[PDB]
Amino acid sequence: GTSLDLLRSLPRVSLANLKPSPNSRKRERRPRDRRRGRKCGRGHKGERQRGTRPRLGFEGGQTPFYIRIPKYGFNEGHSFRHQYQPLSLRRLQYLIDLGRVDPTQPIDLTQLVNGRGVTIQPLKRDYGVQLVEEGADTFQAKINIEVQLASELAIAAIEKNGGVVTTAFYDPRSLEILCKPIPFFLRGQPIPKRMLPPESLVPYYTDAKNRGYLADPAKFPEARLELAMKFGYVLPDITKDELFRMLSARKDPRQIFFGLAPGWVVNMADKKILKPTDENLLKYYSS
Amino acid sequence: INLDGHLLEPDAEYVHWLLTNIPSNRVAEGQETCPYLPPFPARGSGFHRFAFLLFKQDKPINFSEDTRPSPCYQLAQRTFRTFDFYKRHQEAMTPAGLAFFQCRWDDSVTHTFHQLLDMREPVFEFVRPPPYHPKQKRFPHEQPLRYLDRYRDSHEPTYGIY
Amino acid sequence: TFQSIYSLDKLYPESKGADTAWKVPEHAKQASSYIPLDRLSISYCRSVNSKAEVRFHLASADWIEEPVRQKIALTHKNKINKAGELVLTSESSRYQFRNLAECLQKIRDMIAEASQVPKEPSKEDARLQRLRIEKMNRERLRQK
Amino acid sequence: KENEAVAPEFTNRNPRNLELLG
Amino acid sequence: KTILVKLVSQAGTGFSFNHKRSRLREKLSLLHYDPIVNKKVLFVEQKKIRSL
Amino acid sequence: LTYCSTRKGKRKTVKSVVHRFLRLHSGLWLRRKAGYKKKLWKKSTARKKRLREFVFCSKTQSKLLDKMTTSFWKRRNWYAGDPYQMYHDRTNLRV
RNA sequence: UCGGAGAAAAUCUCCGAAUGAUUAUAACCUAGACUUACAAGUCAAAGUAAAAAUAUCUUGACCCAGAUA
Ligand SMILES: [Mg+2]
Ligand SMILES: [Mg+2]
Ligand SMILES: [Mg+2]
Ligand SMILES: [Mg+2]
Repeated sequence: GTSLDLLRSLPRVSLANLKPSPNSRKRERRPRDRRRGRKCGRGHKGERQRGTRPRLGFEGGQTPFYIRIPKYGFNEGHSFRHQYQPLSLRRLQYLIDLGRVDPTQPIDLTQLVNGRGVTIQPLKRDYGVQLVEEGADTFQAKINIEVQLASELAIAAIEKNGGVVTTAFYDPRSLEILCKPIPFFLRGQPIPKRMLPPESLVPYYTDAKNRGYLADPAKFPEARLELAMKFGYVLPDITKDELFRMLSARKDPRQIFFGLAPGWVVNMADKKILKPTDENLLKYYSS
Repeated sequence: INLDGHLLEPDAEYVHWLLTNIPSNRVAEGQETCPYLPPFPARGSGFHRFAFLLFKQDKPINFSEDTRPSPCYQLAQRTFRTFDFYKRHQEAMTPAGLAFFQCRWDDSVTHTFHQLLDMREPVFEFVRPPPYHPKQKRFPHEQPLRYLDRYRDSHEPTYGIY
Repeated sequence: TFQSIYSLDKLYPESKGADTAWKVPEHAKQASSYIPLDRLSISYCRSVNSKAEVRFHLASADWIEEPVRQKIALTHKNKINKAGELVLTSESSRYQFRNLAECLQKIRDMIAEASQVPKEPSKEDARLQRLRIEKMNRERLRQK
Repeated sequence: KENEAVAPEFTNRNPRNLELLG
Repeated sequence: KTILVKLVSQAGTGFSFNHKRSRLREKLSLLHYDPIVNKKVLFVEQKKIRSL
Repeated sequence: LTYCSTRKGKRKTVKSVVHRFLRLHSGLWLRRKAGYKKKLWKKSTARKKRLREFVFCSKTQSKLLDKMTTSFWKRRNWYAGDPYQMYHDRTNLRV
């Protein structure tokens, strides 16, 4: 460019020629000159001038504002409430379009996080992803996806195209392994089991209408049909579809990863998977 | 005349039918400048007022410029304004009689719009102005939680970048 | 494939088939007043809410039984176009999926209310009183 | 069709229109 | 002089509201709107809350 | 207020704010009305209705509460079925 | 501490309230405003619900303890 041609003429760049970007630094003012010296910006003698004014929120001796308001449980149990990151079909379509979420294979929270499509924070009480209806009208992809929460309209968009959506619960410990699997294989521990939902969440994940992972499989076809009629689309028979096996693939309710059983150890250095043989240890994991 | 009508033009009034040169009481002898159209008040447009007015005819005048092609089903042509018409013939026309009724919409109106008017019937609804709200503030001090609902457009959640 | 005591096969022994959930229900396009989607023509006009229009010819349509058709035409004449098609629309959401849903649902209600006789007249709303009172005056004057 | 032309806003002039509507 | 009483609905609901009576006047009873029942029902005095 | 803590070197939240006010992500704060549970027998019906409401805070009050709480209380929280889901953003605000 | 009257709104001149009895039992919800440092305090269309519209006349925060459901 023309800028580089200017460098050719100009003298060498060196440590003696450096300069910061203009206005990059403000100048700090010492209390030395008459303008900023003398009383030094503090005012005439007094409590605020000696530096001993009362604490923040003190109002000179009347009951402060933040003390005379009734105490109310807006934030009770905030640290215990569950948080589900929202994923919109617009974001899902956009990720697929640019190749960042491969639709050929099943989509699980690992793949979504692995494609920088969602950011999961188990420390801040993230327990998964909830599918968001936004973008349903323009959603034209056939995919198999597992999400901890889903909405009635969000499910309809996935299924109408012939995809599969199932809702699966991951416990706080399992989610952290799911989100960052490799920073776990490096520890050297065996893969833990996946714990069942708490009593409060059991109804949601055992219900077909929500596509629960613990729900009765025989009851799905009725649920799929009713949703199709309500939203005015024809339910597509996915058994005929060539990639039916991939669409129907589902991990065991006590399994975190698709091809890895609980209890195995992943020797990444040697590209091996140590597996136990003991009976009590195999009964513990297979339970 | 219907006074209030002419969907397109506000200051207008259709002529349902004009008999001219009516000699004496008898009316069958009048020149049928315009055939009879059935009332066609649009749905949800309120009470249209129709009036029957009679002028005293001094001398026989041919109203050729006022004659209409019979049958006239090109509603657009029925556009008419008395003042201009009366002014033309004010010398020989002086009103002497009145009779007016007001009518709402009815199923026959749908028949008129379709069968002979040969167009889709218009539907009108009474629309009020939106309620007044003072300009929204960043900090609605001392206002209840309902304040934020007053200024929202969509009743459904949005998720933006998520 | 790894299996555990909580695998779906063990939890639900009867439905052990691989394709049990992914089959399509046999029949079920006849019961529950199934609406044939093919017959209806659905158009989306983006009015912000995406308006949805479901238009079909009431009389020609055969999926609706003839007795219902006559009742629907009389009761809902205002929604019938000059072509004879029944035009119903909704503009209550930003999602066409939802918009179409009420359109389809409204059809179902029409059939039911036309299928089921509404014997109850209910209480007379003030609008009905105004209509009745003004109607009565017409007869008195019309007595000529 | 020239017949189909309709103004977006109606201008019902009948003085007793709104009163009769209530 | 007067007392604060608790009139309790006799419609079988637990709805109650507080009223004032004169220590001399007999025990109170009134017809009042019960939101749970959405009807007017008798409220009869059951307990005193304080002496006001 | 504790500006620099002995152990962690950070500011500290004033847990009297956390137990009285709700902060919407847009920047607003909700509170109750003082006295809404007191002497209800001698308060007028209109007065009681005003007391029951959730109310907003002024600009200076919000500025104070922002000083008294840490960043963790200002993050965006994705609660399933949240009853304040729609009140965390401002719409049609030109000002 | 607050309210009523005069000076006439700065300090002065006077009376009262920390309620009282009556009662139709006086709901929920929600535009726009008054007042106001904050806090507290006023008025209220529309809609719905009860009934067959009406409450008439003249005041103490937070915390913390209670009571019943
Ligand atoms: Mg310095
Ligand atoms: Mg996050
Ligand atoms: Mg205030
Ligand atoms: Mg009212």
